[PDB]
Parts: sequence; C-alpha cells; structure tokens
Amino acid sequence: GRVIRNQRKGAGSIFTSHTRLRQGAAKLRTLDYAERHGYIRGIVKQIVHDSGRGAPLAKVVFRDPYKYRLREEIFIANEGVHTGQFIYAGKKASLNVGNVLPLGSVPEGTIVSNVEEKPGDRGALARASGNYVIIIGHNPDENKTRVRLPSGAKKVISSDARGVIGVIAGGGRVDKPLLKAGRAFHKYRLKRNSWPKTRGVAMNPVDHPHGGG
Amino acid sequence: GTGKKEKSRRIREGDTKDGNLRVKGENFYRDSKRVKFLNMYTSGKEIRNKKGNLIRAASFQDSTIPDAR
Amino acid sequence: MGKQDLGKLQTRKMKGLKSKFDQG
Amino acid sequence: RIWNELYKVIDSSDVVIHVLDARDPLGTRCKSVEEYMKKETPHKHLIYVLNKCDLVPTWVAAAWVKHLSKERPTLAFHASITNSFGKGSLIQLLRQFSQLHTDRKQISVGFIGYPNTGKSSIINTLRKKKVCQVAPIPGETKVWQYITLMKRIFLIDCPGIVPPSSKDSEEDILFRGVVRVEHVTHPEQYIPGVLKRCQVKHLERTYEISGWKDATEFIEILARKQGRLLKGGEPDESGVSKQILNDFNRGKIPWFVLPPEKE
Amino acid sequence: AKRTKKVGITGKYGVRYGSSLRRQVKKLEIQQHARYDCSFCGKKTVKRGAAGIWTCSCCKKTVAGGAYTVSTAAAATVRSTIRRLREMVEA
RNA sequence: AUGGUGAACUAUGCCUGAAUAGGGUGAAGCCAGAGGAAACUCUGGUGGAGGCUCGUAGCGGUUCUGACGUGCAAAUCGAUC
RNA sequence: GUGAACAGCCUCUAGUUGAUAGAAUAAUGUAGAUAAGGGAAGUCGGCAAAAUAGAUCCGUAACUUCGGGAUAAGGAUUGGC
RNA sequence: AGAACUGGUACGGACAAGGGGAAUCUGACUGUCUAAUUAAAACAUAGCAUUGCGAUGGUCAGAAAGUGAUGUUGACGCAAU
RNA sequence: CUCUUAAGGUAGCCAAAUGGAUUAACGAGAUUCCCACUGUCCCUAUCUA
RNA sequence: GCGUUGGAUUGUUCACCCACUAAUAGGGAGUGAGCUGGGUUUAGACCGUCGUGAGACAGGUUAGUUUUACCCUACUGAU
Ligand SMILES: Nc1nc2c(ncn2[C@@H]2O[C@H](COP(=O)(O)OP(=O)(O)OP(=O)(O)O)[C@@H](O)[C@H]2O)c(=O)[nH]1
Ligand SMILES: [Mg+2]
Ligand SMILES: [Zn+2]
Repeated sequence: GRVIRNQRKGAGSIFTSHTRLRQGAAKLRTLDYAERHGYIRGIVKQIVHDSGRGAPLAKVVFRDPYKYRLREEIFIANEGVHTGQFIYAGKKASLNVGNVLPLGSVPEGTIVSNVEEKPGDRGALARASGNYVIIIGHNPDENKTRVRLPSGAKKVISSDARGVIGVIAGGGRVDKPLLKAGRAFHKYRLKRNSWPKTRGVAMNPVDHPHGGG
Repeated sequence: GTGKKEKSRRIREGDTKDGNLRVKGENFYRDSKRVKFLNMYTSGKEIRNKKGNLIRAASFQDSTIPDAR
Repeated sequence: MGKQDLGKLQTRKMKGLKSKFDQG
Repeated sequence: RIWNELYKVIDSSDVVIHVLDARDPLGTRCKSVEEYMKKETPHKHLIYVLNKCDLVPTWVAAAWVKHLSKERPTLAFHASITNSFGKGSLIQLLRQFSQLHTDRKQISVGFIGYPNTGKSSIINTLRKKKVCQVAPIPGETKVWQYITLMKRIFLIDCPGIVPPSSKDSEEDILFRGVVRVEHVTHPEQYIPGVLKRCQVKHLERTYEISGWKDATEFIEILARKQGRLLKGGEPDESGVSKQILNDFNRGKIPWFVLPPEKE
Repeated sequence: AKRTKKVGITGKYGVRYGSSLRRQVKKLEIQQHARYDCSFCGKKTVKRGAAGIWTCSCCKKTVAGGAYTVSTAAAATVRSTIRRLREMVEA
C-alpha cells in the first residue's frame, strides 16, 4: 500500500507556498499605547496587486512615536480608498471608511473587515476579497461583542479587538469564468502545487482507496 | 476489532450453537447459503495430486457406472 | 394498465412542420 | 445466427415486448411470431409498445392504440434519456409482472422488433443512461445482452429481425429502416416512392425546392441547390438520393400512414 | 460597420467554450475594459489594471475597488450605510 | 533481515537564464458616408485580438507486409505524419 | 540570385575532397523509375502509388453554440516581348 | 492595371506544393501518458455538484522536541472528493 | 371489500424565441460509400544506382 | 489421357446466390518458418454481468514487436 497523496502533503516537499512575489505579510499595526488610548494618523503611499491574493494590498506608513523615523505597514485595501488618503487608527478614532477601531466603539449594524479574533493578533478574520463581518451585539457587561462571519456563523469575541471599516476590495472575482486551463494554470502557479488533481477512481488500488475494477 | 470479530459477530446474532457446520468464507456478508452459491463459479475443476492421481472428480463427472434396475 | 394522457409531448418540431420556410 | 438470436431470447424471456414504428405499425406488426407465441409458449406475454410517437400528429397515435388495445395492451412511448415520454407508465407496467411472478425470484424481458426501431434506445431511456449501443443506421445491436435493473426484472435486446415473407415487399424494405441505404445499387430509382409517401407541402419546406414534377427532375433541382454536382457538370443522382433516403428514415421529413378510421 | 452580430469582443474566443459562458463574459469584460469617470479629476480616465486596482490616468490617484468595475454595488450601499451610522452617532 | 549509497537518467515544484521564418483569418476600439427623434441600422475603411489556423527551425513519434535483425545502434535509418 | 521566405535550389568568403579497393553486368534483392487497352475485377480492406498543389479572379451548400463551416465545392487564368 | 505582338506539345516549365465528397460511432476542444511493442474513448481541463472547518480549527508531518506543511493563510479561503 | 379502452382528418394544444443529446467545432480515433485517379489487377515487361 | 473458371455478399459465408462455359466432379499428402488475414495473446482503455471489494466474466468494442540459411541433404542449373 503506497502512501496516498493527501498524506504526502505533510512533508511539504513541493507543497509549500509559491512565495517569491508576496509583497509582505499583511497585518494590522501592533496594538500599542497610542492606539489603545488615542488615535493616530497614517497615509497610504500606494496600493498594489499582490500575487496569490485576490485582495489588493495597501502600503500605509506611520510616524513612530517612540523614535524619529517612519515605520511602514501593510493593510488589505477596503473598497473605495484612494491614494494619499489619510487613515486614522486608534480607540478615539472616528468612524470613517478605512479606519481601524475597537469593536466596542462602533454602533452595532456596522460592516467591518480584517477583524482580530483575540485582541492584538493583528487581524485574522474576514480577509478575503469582498468579505467582512457585521456587528450584531454589544455585551458591555464583561465586555464582549457578538458578530456574524462570512460563513454565516455567529460568534462573540472580546470588545477589545480591532477591525477596519468597510468590506475588502475585489468582490466578484469568482464570477468570471476562467474558460480554459491556462488561466487555471496561471492561477495555481502562484499559490501552491495542488493542481491538477487526478481523480481517485482513475488510480490503482496501491494509489488510493477508490482505485480498482 | 473487537466488535468486528466473527466470534463477536456470532455472539451478536446468538449463532454460536452450531459450530461444526460453519462454512469457509462467511463474513458479515455472505451467509452459508450464499457462499456455496458463489463458489460454483469456480468449482468446475478436478483434483489431482503430485503424481497426478485423480483425487476427486470434477463436478458432474463422477465416471462411475450405476446399477440401473 | 395505467391511464395514458397525450396532453404532454411536444412533438418533434421538424423543419417541414414550420411555416417559416415555405415557397410562394 | 440472427434468428438463432431470436429463438434464444424468446426462450430466454418471460414477458416479451414488441416495439413498433409509430409511422406505420401495420408495416411492422410481423405477425409470424405471435403465431409461434400462441401455439407453443402459451404462458408468455407479447405486449406491443409504440415508440417514436413524436413523429406523428397528436391524434394519430391516439387513434392507433384504440385500434391496438383490442388485442394487445400497447403502450405509447417516446424514447430519450433526457426528454422522454411514457416511461413511468411502462415502469408501472413491468413490476406487475414481477409482482405476478412472485415465486419466480426474478424475470426477464426481451425486446423484439424490426431493426432500427429503438429496441436499443428504449432500454437506455429506461436505465436513464447509455447502456445499449444506438445508431441511426439499422443494424446497430448485433447480439443480445442482459441488462439488469431492480434485481428481478432483466432487459434483453435482441438484434432487429425481418421475417422472410416473399412479398409483402421488395422496395418497402427501404421504406422501413432495415437496409443501410448505402450498399444499394441504384438509389435514384426509388425516389417516386417518397413522393408517394410524403406530402408535397412538407417536402417543399425542407429543402426548400420550389415547383417541380417527375422526380428525376426533383433530384436535379436539389443538387443544384446543394451544389452537389460532379466535375463538369454531372448532377449527383446517387449520393443525393442516398442523402434523401436517410432523411426519410432518420426522421427529417414528416410522414406516416393514415390510421384505420373510426366507425 | 457593425462587424459581428452578437459576440463582439468575445469573438476572440472564436468558436469554443459554449455560448452560455461567452454570454456571461461579454457582460463582464466590457466592464473590465471600459473607461470611467474620475471623482477627483472629473475626467473619463479611470482605468483598471491588475483587478482590484483602479487608477485615473490623470493625476495618478488610484482607488481600490471591485475586480471588474470601479465600485461594486455592495460597497456602494455600505458607504451610505456608514453615512447613516456616522451622523447618527454625531447626533 | 540488518546497515548503508544514489535525482548526471528520468519524475515533479521552486530560482535565475536562454530560444521560437514567412503566410492565412480579421475580434474589440476608431473614422467616414447613408438612414433614424433617439436607441440604433446599413455602407466603406482603420485596427491587429486569439491555449485560432497553413507551415520551417524546435519538439513529438503516426503510418509502412519499410531498411537493418552479430544492426552503425543492449532502440538506430528512411519516407510519411 | 530565385522567391512570401533563415524553405528547397545554385554560387562567393572560409573549410573539406575523409567512409578498403579493382573487374565484369546472372538470378534474386534494396532504393527509385515507365507503360498500350482497361480503371479496384485485386485485396479482409484502395494498403501502397497515382491524382491534387503557388498566386490572381469568379463562385461556394446543408449544419451552427451565429463566432463558423470555408481554400467548402466548382470554375477561368499564369511565358516572352 | 490594361494593351498589342509573339513562340509554343509544356508557360507556379526544375525546385517547391491540399485530393475531394456524403455519412455514422466516439470523446467537447489546445493538452498529457506506457523512455524500448500499444497515443487511445485513457488522463487533465474549464464548468458543475457535495462534504469538511472560524484557529484552543481543518487536512496532514515528525522517534521525540520549546517541532513542522497548508500558512507571508482566514470561508470570493483551505482541505477532501 | 371496491377499480384502470374516452383523443380522428397530413402537424396539435401550449410555456417565458424555442421545445433539443438526432449537440456545432475539432481529431495521425473506429467505420461505410461516391467522384477523381492509377501496374491494386488483367499479365507481366523494360531501365538505372 | 486431358479438362474443371469469373465474380457479388461478414448487421459473418461451418455459406449461398448470377453468369460464362464442354462442364463449372469429389477427394488425399497438405502448404503454424512461403506469406499473411482472422484467431495463440500478456500488459492500455470503455460498456454490460457478477462480486462488499480486489477482481472474475454470458458477453461485446478497440489498439497491440520475434528477426535463418553462409552449414548437411534434396532440388535446378554449372564445371
Ligand atoms: N423520433 C424518435 N426517434 C427515435 C426515438 N428513439 C430512437 N429513435 C431513433 O431511432 C434510431 C434507432 O435507435 P436504435 O436504438 O439504434 O434502434 P434499434 O432498433 O434499437 O437499433 P438496433 O436494435 O440495433 O436495430 C436512433 O438513431 C434514434 O435516432 C424516439 O423515441 N423518437
Ligand atoms: Mg435499430
Ligand atoms: Zn484622477
């Protein structure tokens, strides 16, 4: 019995990510003193297409408060932001499209994206192109906040966590039909080598638990 | 196992009282009626030893001459 | 026998059934 | 061999069905066997089946079964995997035989008929997939095969049969789907047949040949319209006629025989 | 003159791939390649390149937007949804 | 069974390089002319799109009662594709 | 130079003129040619060969996912001055 | 592009260069594979369908580990078909 | 315990233009034929390397 | 003694028909190394049947490499 394909992924020999041209790991700004007491102001310098991602990214800079320099961040672009637009970031930031805020600050009924699970981990939920969350409930008592995910699932988290106003740019990417295998070829060459897939029934009984007959 | 043991299965049916007439190749599938029915697709053969002396005749070929009174 | 209705069955639209093609 | 198919499947099957062309079931009744059915296998069944009902007008096939229910049960039917008619009446029909033959542990049914009638086709649209081989040519299935469904009812598909009656035809063997029309020697000479069968109006629409007479002339208007003429300047008599007679059998020209009148 | 009857830009795929899919793509790839008005210049100079990225030709200001049109309808109503939620908290 | 050596062949992903005559067809966009209130519909170009096509190099290896069967060759040679 | 052309073809510059030979012209071979009259009767089977072929112009059907089919088919032409 | 004139059995004169048609079955197609007997309807594909999972997670890896692949990832996604 | 046959004048009612997979295109895929064509053959002959 | 054919047909031909002719007699030793077509027949693939399955098959369909001679003898010609 030969070791089957999905078990052979666990080595990650060739199955790692094709990662030469990824612009940088998109995260939120580190949750620091200023963001948890006041706001701060940054500037998008440019937005750019990232290979292996439907969502375009955004190069936003901030001035370092603890030292004279400029440190640069990478955000996933909400739809409607333009170059040179200022972006406010903090607890005391106002609600405008593209700012990052705590969740406990907004009214419910708000539509945000790139939201943290636990506070501080720089944003792990609702990051695909055109997804988001909506805030459905504030429990100020033992402060929690209940929302609903793009999968339809509803989940409460802490009120301390962060997210950025508005939905991710790049919706409707999956509506266009790719029409031929070459575009499917140029898709997966940037992501990983799980393409093309040989069907399980076509293989031999050494290969896969379907094969034979 | 151990739930998939033929000992354990035949206790679950309560069919352990028979013993000496259980048939080779009986599974969770394939009752003893079925197994004899399946084996006749292969059992059209004769048996010879290393010599080869004819051990047991092929099916429906028993070659003896009956006394037809 | 089951009772058998013919209100269904759009019959096969041959070209000779169409008056769109005709001479005159 | 081709009748060695036939006595095999008749002796194999329990209930026989018998398909018939809706265009001219009288030309297809082929009695001849029913004779053998009544006299030697009284327990066997012999039901008729009218397939290809989508080639006749609506009331026409309606008139036929009234002239056919008096002797045989005779379902109407249209065979297609994806857009059929009358499947579930037959599915209701068969299981009764499996019901009535309770002890019999299973039951066969073989499909008898002329070639090129849909015997292979009907089984496919029963099984809702392609299991028999099918073709617009007549002699497509070559040897009977078991096709199992519901573990008790078995479908059998003999190749098509022509009874060896003297006459009863010479040319109307072309006017049933029997003969692969290619191997015939002079396809030019049977053209006034299809003038006699088909209606001039419906014929006029399918080409779209305007006024003619004298069916040799009818060919020569067409081969001009097809540009189907030989090198300087012979109009193709044969292959055009071969293209004509296919359409009479593949179902591109509309035709049928008038059913016997009510009284 | 009007060269094609009903395929237009989809005639570059010629015959293949089925007529239903080509009728979908023709709806999209016009919107992929059409010009659009700048909200900043005021000029019909907005162009996609590398979807999700929409630059005006003039003034080089560039708006992150939908993949095959500048603003999708989805964020368009989100804007006014925010506008409602903004001034409700303002008053 | 125990303990070892191999990806120069070949398989597959990645990195950085390199290579690919001349034809045929004529997508979108655009212009003109004629109609139409408009939508637009004709007519004549411009344009040079395509996992298009003819067809070298290149790659592949279909067909032949091929050649050769101690062959030049432990898979070559011809023509055809 | 020919020509649509790094094709095929023939020259220049440059480089080789190496592959055991000599003599005769049987059969059968290998490779390649030709044919009266007939035109697939051969053969399991048109296998193989023949036939077509560049460009200009005339003309072009059913079918169809309207994009094709399509060089459809079939015609008429081609020097030199 | 047109015309005279002219030789002729030849006028894309060698070289180069599609035979065509009617139909059926079959798989959509470009693709790919048994190096050395099989190039196909086999496989892959776009499309379609379904299941799984909100990270203290999914599917795997590792003798172990303060260990790894997906993952510089977050359901318009990943994984399984 | 009880039961299932009505449709008629050469193309129909109907359904949001069609009623189909009897699917275009494509293929060193499997197959039948027609024209053209010819040493495939009648029946062999001749020439060169 | 000498004669004893041409064909059509594989949805098959363990054959038949139609024609010529004097007539289309029946066999034997055959011609599996003279050549082949079907079939030895292996790996590929599809459909059907059966099996829980690997797979087998009541079948059916397609693609699929053995390659001598110079020796002894016979044989035909030759010294
Ligand atoms: N109009 C119409 N045509 C049909 C129908 N069913 C079959 N056909 C056509 O009839 C032809 C014959 O189908 P087959 O199944 O091959 O007929 P068959 O007699 O079973 O074939 P064989 O048994 O081999 O002679 C097919 O090519 C179909 O085109 C039908 O229901 N309606
Ligand atoms: Mg048939
Ligand atoms: Zn601008």
